Amino acid sequence: ASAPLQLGNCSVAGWILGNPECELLISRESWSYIVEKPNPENGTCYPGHFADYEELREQLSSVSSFERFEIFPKESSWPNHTTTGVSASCSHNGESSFYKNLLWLTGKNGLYPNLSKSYANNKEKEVLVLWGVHHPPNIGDQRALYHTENAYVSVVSSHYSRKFTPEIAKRPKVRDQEGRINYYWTLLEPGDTIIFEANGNLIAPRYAFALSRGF
Amino acid sequence: QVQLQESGPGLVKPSGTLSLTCAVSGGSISSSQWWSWVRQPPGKGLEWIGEISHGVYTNYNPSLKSRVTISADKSQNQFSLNLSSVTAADTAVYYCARAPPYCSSASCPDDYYYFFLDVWGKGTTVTVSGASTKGPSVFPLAPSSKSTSGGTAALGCLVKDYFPEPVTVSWNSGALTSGVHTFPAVLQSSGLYSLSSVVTVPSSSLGTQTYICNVNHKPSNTKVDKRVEPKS
Amino acid sequence: SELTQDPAVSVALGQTVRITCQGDSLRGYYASWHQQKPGQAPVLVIYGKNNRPSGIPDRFSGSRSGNTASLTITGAQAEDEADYYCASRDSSGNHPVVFGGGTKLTVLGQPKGAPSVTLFPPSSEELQANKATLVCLISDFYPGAVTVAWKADSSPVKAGVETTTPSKQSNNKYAASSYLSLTPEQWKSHRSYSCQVTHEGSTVEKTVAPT
Ligand SMILES: *[C@@H]1O[C@H](CO)[C@@H](O[C@@H]2O[C@H](CO)[C@@H](O[C@@H]3O[C@H](CO)[C@@H](O)[C@H](O)[C@@H]3O)[C@H](O)[C@H]2NC(C)=O)[C@H](O)[C@H]1NC(C)=O
Ligand SMILES: *[C@@H]1O[C@H](CO)[C@@H](O)[C@H](O)[C@H]1NC(C)=O
Ligand SMILES: *[C@@H]1O[C@H](CO)[C@@H](O)[C@H](O)[C@H]1NC(C)=O
Ligand SMILES: *[C@@H]1O[C@H](CO)[C@@H](O)[C@H](O)[C@H]1NC(C)=O
Repeated sequence: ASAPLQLGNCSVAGWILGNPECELLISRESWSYIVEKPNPENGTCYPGHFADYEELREQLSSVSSFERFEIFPKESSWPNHTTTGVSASCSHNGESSFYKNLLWLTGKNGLYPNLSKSYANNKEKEVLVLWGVHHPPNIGDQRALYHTENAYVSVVSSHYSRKFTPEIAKRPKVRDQEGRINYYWTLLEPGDTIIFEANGNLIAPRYAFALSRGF
Repeated sequence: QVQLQESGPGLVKPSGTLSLTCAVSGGSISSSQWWSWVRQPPGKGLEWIGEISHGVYTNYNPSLKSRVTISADKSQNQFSLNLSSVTAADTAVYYCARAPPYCSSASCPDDYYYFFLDVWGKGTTVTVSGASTKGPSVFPLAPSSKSTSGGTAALGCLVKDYFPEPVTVSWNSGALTSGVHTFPAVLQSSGLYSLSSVVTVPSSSLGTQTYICNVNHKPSNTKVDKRVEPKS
Repeated sequence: SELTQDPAVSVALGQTVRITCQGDSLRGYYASWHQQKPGQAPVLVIYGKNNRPSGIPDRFSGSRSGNTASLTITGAQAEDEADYYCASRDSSGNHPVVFGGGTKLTVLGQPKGAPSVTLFPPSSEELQANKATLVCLISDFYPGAVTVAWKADSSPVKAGVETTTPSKQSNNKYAASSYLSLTPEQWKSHRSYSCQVTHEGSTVEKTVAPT
C-alpha cells in the first residue's frame, strides 16, 4: 500500500542523520507522508543547527523510492584520518556512539592532512547527501582534533557551492556539549558531482540516500 | 615506528643550566601530540617536567615552572629541555616521551581524554655535582681453572674509577648477548664509580672464540676496546 | 588532586594481584599504567580504561570505579616483577600531569638456587699502574638477600670493601658484585685472599692467590 512513515519518538533530523536510537524500521522503501510527535525526544543528539530543515522535511514528505548506500566507505576512504570518533552525548545503551550516516573524522598521529573526496551520481536518481561541520568550544580542542586553527570545509556541487569555517566559541552546555555541529544537506541530481575538500572540523558523510520524490 | 633519543652533557655544575635534546624519527614534532620530558631521581618515582605541542605550545610542572623552558626545532624534528639554577635535587635520569592529544572541554570524542606515554626514550643520566669528569680505566679479567665449573667458565672486564654515570659495555661490537651481564656500578669512598661486565661462556671455546669488551663513556668521550686474554 | 598508590605489594606465581591508584584527577581523564623494570625505561601496559598497546599480554587489565583506578595482573609471572606507576591529567587550570607514588610488585614464585661465586685477582696490567683490586662476582641466587665477607690469609678484613646491592638478573634471578681495593704490596705480601658469600645459612667461599 502507501501507509505513512512512522517515526515514533524520533524527528526527521535524527531519522535522516542516523541517530543511534533512530535506526529501527527506517529503511522503508516508500511512504506517502511522515508522522512524528509534536515534541520529539530523539533527533540531533550532538547539539547544532539543522540548515534548511523545513525544506528537507518537505522534500522527504512523499517518496516512492528510498535506499541508502555507503557513499564513502569508512574502512576504505579515510586512510590518514581517524574515523572511530564517538560522543557521550550520542549515547546508546550505556555506550558513547555517533550518527551512523556520518563520520567524525579527526587527526591521526597528531596530523590532519587536507582531504579531497568526490562522488559521481551514476544512480539515475536523486541522491541526498548530508554532512556536518564541527565547532569546538575552545581553540585548544581545535588543535587537538584537527591540528590546524585555520580550518576550511568546501562543499562544491554543480548546483551547490558553500565554504565553511569553524566559529570557535564556548556555547551553553547542552547534553554535556559546549560545542556545536551544524548539519547541511543537498540533493545531487543524476550526473552531478559533489566535492568535499577540508583540513578539519568536517563531519564526513558515510551513507547517502538515493531517492525519488513521487507518489 | 616512532623512536626517541636523548642527548645531553651528562654533568652540570650547581646553579648551572641543564640542556638536553630529544631527536625524533618516524614522527613529527609539529604534530598535535604532546612531546614530554620526564625525570626520575635515584631511588624515587617518576616526576613530570613539561610538554610541548605543535612546535610552540608548552605546559610545565608548577613545582618547577620558574626555571624550565621547553623549545622545539621543527626544521631538525627535535625538541630540547632547559633547566636553570640546578641543584643536587635535580640529579636524575631524564626521559623524553610522546603523549596523546587531549581536550580541555567535555565536547570531544572519547579517544581525546587519555593520557599515556607510549613511546619512551632510552633516557640520559644527568649528574649535578660540580666535580670535573674523569675517564674510566679498563682492565681485563682473565679466567682460569678456578673460573671454570667443568664446562661453564666466565670472563669479563673491569671499569675502574670514572665519573659520572653512566658507562655502557658491549661485547664483540654487539655480537654477543648470551650470558652477558653488566653489574651495577658501585660508588666508592673516593667519589668515583666502578662496575664490571662479565659474560658466562663455555670452557670449550677458549682457544677459539676471541672476547673483547667495548666500554663507552660519553661524558668524557672515551671508548676503549680491551681484549680479555687468559695467560699461563 | 593527587595520585596515591600502595608502596609495595606481593603476589605468588599464578595468583592475581590488583594495584589500586586513587586520586580526584581520575574523574576527568582516563588513567594509564606504566611498567618499569630495574635499569630500563618505563613501558606502557595500559593506554587507559582497560586498553592495552600491541605486544602487552592480556593478563594486564584496567578498571575504574569513580576516583580509583585499578591495574589487575591475572596469573602473575616472574617477569611481571617491576615498578608500576599510574598517570593522568589534572582537571584544573592548565591540566598538569600527575604521576602516582609507584608500586613495587614482588613475585614470590621461588625457584630457589644457590649463588655462583667467581673471584678475580687483580690483572697484571693493573699492577703496573700501582693499583690492585679484587672482583668477587655473585649471580643466580634466590632470594636476593646475601652478605659478603673478605679475608686476607685467613684473617677478616673490612677496609676498602665496596659491595653493591643485589639486583634482578635477566633470567629473573639476582646478582651482585663486591670489590676489595688494596695496594700492590698487600696483594703480593700475603698468601691468598678469600671472598665469602653467606646466603640463607650456607656459605660459599672462593680463594685466589698470587700466581
Ligand atoms: C533519546 O531520548 C532519551 C529521552 O527520552 C534520552 O534519554 C536521556 O539520556 C540522558 C543521557 O543518558 C539522560 O541524562 C542523564 O540522566 C542520568 C540519570 O539516568 C543523570 O544521572 C545524568 O546526570 C544525565 O542527566 C536523560 O535523563 C535521559 N532522558 C530520559 C527522559 O530518560 C536518550 O539519551 C536519547 N538518545 C539519543 C541517542 O538521542
Ligand atoms: C517515547 O515517548 C513516550 C511518550 O509517552 C515515552 O513514554 C517512552 O518512554 C519513550 N520511549 C523511550 C524508549 O523512552
Ligand atoms: C594541503 O596542506 C599542505 C600542508 O600544509 C599545504 O602545503 C597545501 O598547499 C594544502 N593544499 C590544499 C589544496 O589545501
Ligand atoms: C592520504 O595520504 C596519501 C599520501 O600523501 C595521499 O595520497 C592521500 O590522498 C591521502 N588521503 C586523502 C583522502 O587525501
